[PDB]
Amino acid sequence: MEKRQARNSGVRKEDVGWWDPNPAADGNMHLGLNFDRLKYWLTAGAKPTDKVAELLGHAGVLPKVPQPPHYNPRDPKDD
Amino acid sequence: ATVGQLLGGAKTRKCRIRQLDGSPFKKGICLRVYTTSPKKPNSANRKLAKVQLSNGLKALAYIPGEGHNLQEHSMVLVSGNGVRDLPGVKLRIVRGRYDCAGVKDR
Amino acid sequence: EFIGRVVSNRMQKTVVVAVSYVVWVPKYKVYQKRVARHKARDESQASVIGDIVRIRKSRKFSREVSYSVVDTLRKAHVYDPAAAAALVATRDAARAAAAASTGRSDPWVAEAARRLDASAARLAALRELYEKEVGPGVPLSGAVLAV
RNA sequence: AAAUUAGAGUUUGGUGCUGGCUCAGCUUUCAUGCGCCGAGCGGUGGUUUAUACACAUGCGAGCUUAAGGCCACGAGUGCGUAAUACGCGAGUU
RNA sequence: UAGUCGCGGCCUGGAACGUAUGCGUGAUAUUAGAGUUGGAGUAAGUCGUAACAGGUUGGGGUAGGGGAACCUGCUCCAGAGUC
RNA sequence: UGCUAGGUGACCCAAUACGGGCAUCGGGCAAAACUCGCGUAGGAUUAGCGAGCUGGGUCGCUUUUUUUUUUCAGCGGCCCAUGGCUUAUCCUUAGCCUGUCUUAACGGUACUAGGCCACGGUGGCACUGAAAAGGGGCCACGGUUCUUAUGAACCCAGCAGUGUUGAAUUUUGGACAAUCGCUUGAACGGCGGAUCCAGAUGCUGCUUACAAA
RNA sequence: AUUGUUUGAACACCCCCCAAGCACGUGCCAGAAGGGUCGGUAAAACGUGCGGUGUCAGUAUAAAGCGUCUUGACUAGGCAGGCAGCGCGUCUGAGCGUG
Repeated sequence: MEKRQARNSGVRKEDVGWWDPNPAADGNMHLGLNFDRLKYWLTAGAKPTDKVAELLGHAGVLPKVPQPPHYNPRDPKDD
Repeated sequence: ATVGQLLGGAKTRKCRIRQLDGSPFKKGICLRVYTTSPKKPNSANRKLAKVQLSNGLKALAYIPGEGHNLQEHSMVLVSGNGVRDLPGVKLRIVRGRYDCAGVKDR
Repeated sequence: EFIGRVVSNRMQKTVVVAVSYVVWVPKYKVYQKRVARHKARDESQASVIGDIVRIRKSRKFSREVSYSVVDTLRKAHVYDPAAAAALVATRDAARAAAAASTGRSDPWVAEAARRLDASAARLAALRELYEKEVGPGVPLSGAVLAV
């Protein structure tokens, strides 16, 4: 998955990972990545996008990223 | 193996009704509303229908039910069942549609 | 790497080579033999028709010349007429000289004696080759004596 | 702990062949009648199957410090192509 | 050291070639169809005996003759009877 | 060549103290583009290929850049060797493969999603870009409208929707919140008929009597 | 955690294949059928009521693809005898080839 392909296309990348954002009864997030090619791709300069960087930091195999520079009232009812 | 058999094996995927042209149902305008006498040992005057169909070609159609109301310039829906009692005719007029509707008290 | 017979050399610095490659067909479970033709660069034009050559991929030189000749394995022996007349001279010289030296011993008896002793010298030679290779042993198998 | 072969009726005074037709199998449609349209959670699927026919109207690539800087990725169809195609396998200047 | 200098960047120029296009003149392809003929289908219009022991023993063959079924030769096959 | 991280700045912006853009360098991995080995619908009522139909030389084939060593092709012009193929050409069908259905298997054939290619009403061509055009540029065609007729404007095989034909084909819906893309150094920023959610509609898996806590 | 009781509605079929049968109606007429076909005045198929079998918010018809179909046979047909050995030979194709 480079910049060219879409989300669901056939990709040379092996895994975005075993992933399940749905909460599951306790320890609510999923099991994380399978491994050993994730470090190769992030080593090779393949970029992460914003939330995979948050998820990789949150799993603690990478350090986390601070998101907010300022606060203005976000609307939670947009959905 | 034997190389003649190796070259011995897409044909014509033949529609066994060649007037519906692979489709199940084609409409059309009835050219003539007429009856005929059938092959022995049948002798009841069966009522038929020559229809100028959707595909621009013509074939005869069996008229079912206790009478009907079809005249000249009349649209029908033609189905794919044949009537055996006269040769060469393969079409059935389904009832529950257009100017040919259902009979009274069926 | 292909090892395939030449069929054409009428052609500048380039020989047309045919190779017997066998393709599978899945329908009848039978390997069908086809032969495809390739155009290949040679450099010395030492390939007479009937030579068994080794072609290999190199840089493409043309639209359709794509391999290069590596080595000619078995040379095709060719018709030289003057050398053929020389073999006529040597061969009937050998026949007439042998019949004159031989010619009671009808000449068949002498030649068949020479072929018998030649075969005997051969059999003694390859038997001693087997003797030096194996030692004193029954000719049961060499696979037994490979231990 | 490897999960692997259904026929019958039809031809003839009858019997057996000879091959064909049909029905019972599975899958498939905004198929066509007749009948319900209680309400929710979902999967999915439409190649407007066809017309690569003609398109009313509206919207789909705009962002950003007048000016300049970035917008070939996504969506649709299969005309053409029987082979610079597509697939598979080796090596790349 | 002040008009020089400019290998190098931007600009009026001609032009082989290159569609669609025109009267000639070819190919493959399409339905319209003049117009002829054949196959098939059909309960009662109809003329003779091919066929079957089957009444001239028929026919694969190539030509002749007759309002019609057909027959005339010449080798074959017996896949017609039958002693 | 394209991305991401570094390191640099006689640059620009921000800064009660320091980070961004902007230029250049180089490490990482990467795409791209070419080449060849094979596979591939039938037709003799297609039998020779109306052609450079294949090869060799010569040039043109629009850059040097780390140590011993380094840089395709008929693509065009010219000679030239006269050969190259013979299911060769020509016709017509057809996007291709995995798929899906079935069969016990071998096989035989309409989809799912998705891989690649092709095309954008038709045909020709160029700019820029490293690489070319589905709502970018020019011309010719064919349509659709209008002119006071001289000429201009537009091209749904994008979404909804209209019309013919069809047995049959859906709502002129909401929204950037989730992705993912494009963009922007504030701002949970801006946009996206991709998508995500709702509709109509075949197939399906799965519930369904009310009352009351 | 709380309490009461219960099986709809249709469609097709009902001679054999194929599960299911009788009455009146009309008698080769109206008709049905996928095939064999049934009606030619005592219809177990067609007009209708009763009764029953399949599927069930579905059901039948129509088509289409596969199988059945060894019905293009490689697994897996054959070829005097249904249909199928070319009139015969020369024959360096391809293929099979240690006396």
